[PDB]
Amino acid sequence: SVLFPCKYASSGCEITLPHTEKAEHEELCEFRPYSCPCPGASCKWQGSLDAVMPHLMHQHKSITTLQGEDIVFLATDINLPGAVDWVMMQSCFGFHFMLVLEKQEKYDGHQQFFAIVQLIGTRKQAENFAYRLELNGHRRRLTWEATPRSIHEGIATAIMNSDCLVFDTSIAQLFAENGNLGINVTISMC
Amino acid sequence: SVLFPCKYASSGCEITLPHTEKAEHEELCEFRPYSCPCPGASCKWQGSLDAVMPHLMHQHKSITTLQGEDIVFLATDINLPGAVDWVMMQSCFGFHFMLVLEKQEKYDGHQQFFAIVQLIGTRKQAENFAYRLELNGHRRRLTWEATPRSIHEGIATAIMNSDCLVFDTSIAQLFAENGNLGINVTISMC
Ligand SMILES: [Zn+2]
Ligand SMILES: [Zn+2]
Ligand SMILES: [Zn+2]
Ligand SMILES: [Zn+2]
Ligand SMILES: [Zn+2]
Ligand SMILES: [Zn+2]
Repeated sequence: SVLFPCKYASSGCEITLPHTEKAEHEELCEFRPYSCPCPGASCKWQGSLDAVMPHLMHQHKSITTLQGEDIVFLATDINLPGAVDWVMMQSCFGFHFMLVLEKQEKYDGHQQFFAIVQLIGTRKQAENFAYRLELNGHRRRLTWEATPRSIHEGIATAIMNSDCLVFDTSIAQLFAENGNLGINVTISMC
Repeated sequence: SVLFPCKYASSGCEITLPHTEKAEHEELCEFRPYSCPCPGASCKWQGSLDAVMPHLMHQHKSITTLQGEDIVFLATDINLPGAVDWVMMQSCFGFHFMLVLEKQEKYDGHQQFFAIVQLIGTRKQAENFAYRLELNGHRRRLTWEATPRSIHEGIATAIMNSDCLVFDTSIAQLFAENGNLGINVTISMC
């Protein structure tokens, strides 16, 4: 009956729990310092939820932004050497959703593409939405529907487990035109 | 004049025309002998369009036949070290559509899956349909929609170019249950 751990009370975590449920509570605690949602270990920034957007606008380059729950993101030069990440912020339902398209080079001889959507918010908040990604081509269509992850959790684990849209260089050429790739992104509430 | 003969003219094409252009007509000839539409290169059977189905029933008992334009194919034992092909025949709209799921590692160590549907008929008849493949899971869906290939063309090219549904062991892990994988297959007339 002794409540004591939780290393986040300082950040406003007015909660006290037993030592048996410490390790688990912390990983998914609400008051755990959010990391920079941008792909890449380049930005070491850390801070609170409400500090995220400001961090992205002021201390990061100009990211493309689109209004609406149904839009089309154009990832240009998907073949360009050096290209590895495409980021776009989607504003709808009073929230901001980050779309990330990552191109990873694999040792076994191929280049994979990972597209996923992250909500600039909490896990319980993310659970209320659903996103759909579409690659539309001539008489062809590749679609991925799933629940957006919260930036708290990150995109890394999901990408590691292929829990997102996964395609590759060859699939990307099938849908691309003039070296550019259009990705339909649709977000909806449950 | 001196008209170049079609090698398949014996079957039923009195359409004898010069080499130059018309020689390319053979590739799209309505009377070319059809090879066995089964995955791989093992079976050397040859024959007319009207003989394909009886051949599959006679030589390939491992085919799972099903009725309807909206079915669910259950590919059992996807993780097994010996699984490589899963074939299912779908009968609808007066035709037969062959679903093939191939497990192959183009890249070393990386097991990938290729799912595609081919019509037992001419490519022109194929042009009149469209198919949809779905991997349905808990709060997630992977869908592929495209035009079915004609058995005359084959599968080899689509798979090499990734013009079909492409996933791997990891992605399968998100959908499979009890070692089995359910694939929704819907066929519709254009
Ligand atoms: Zn806490
Ligand atoms: Zn940052
Ligand atoms: Zn086009
Ligand atoms: Zn001919
Ligand atoms: Zn055969
Ligand atoms: Zn690989």
